[PDB]
Amino acid sequence: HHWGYGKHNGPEHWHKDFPIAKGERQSPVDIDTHTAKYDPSLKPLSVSYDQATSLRILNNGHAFNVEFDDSQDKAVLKGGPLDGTYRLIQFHFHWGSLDGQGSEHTVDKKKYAAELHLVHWNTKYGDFGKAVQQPDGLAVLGIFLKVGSAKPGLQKVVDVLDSIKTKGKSADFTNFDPRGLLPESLDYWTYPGSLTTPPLLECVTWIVLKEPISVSSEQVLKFRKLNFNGEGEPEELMVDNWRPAQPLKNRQIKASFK
Ligand SMILES: NS(=O)(=O)NCC1=CS(=O)(=O)c2ccccc21
Ligand SMILES: [Zn+2]
Repeated sequence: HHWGYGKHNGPEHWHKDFPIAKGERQSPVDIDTHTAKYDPSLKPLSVSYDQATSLRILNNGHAFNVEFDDSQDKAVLKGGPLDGTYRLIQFHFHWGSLDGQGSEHTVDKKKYAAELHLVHWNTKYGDFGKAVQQPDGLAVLGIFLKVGSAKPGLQKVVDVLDSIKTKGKSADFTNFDPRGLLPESLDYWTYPGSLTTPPLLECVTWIVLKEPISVSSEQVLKFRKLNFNGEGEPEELMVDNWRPAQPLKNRQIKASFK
């Protein structure tokens, strides 16, 4: 009876095995654009992905992860609200069964069709496992996806999904350049939060880009053909693998733009 996104093991049930689900800085949250405040102390955000080395892609029964070699500073995020260097370890998406839902963060309650999470860990902690024991151990760069024109840089990902249809399957996935998933502007909102899937650890500095990327209906439709179940099991389409917005509580969301 492991956590998932169904009626019986979904978001409303997570608190039983992971009490921190009702914690003080859970994610995602709704971003009230009018209440967010421009912060002049934010340094410019630096996304340096030119040396990124992707390794493989895996369906873990919740989403699919594109994993990177994080044994050296090859793809890093720095600046903005961060102190130090954060190394890219993997990226994944959360999407819906329909275009009107799918994102985890919302903007003035508006839901996008999907959301990309590029996960990074603070290099001062030595590794991912150690970073998730720290309040500033992780930085996740979130990018909204809306349905419109196709995103060329996402097609390589789309085309390999047929090979990892079910839970547990993985495939070689080298030379994928994450720069192809970035919108033009780096304007963003930032707030302290958590992982949005169990263990829901509160170690994340969230950086959510204001500008969404556009993906085609055909690209998102292929995400929805994936399976939550393992091979040879009854088919449960992988859709709506998003956690709804959580209480903001004692937090202020800062904007990098006026
Ligand atoms: N939506 S989210 O971004 O909070 N989730 C990310 C996540 C959760 S994890 O601890 O399974 C893990 C292991 C390795 C790399 C990333 C992750
Ligand atoms: Zn995520």
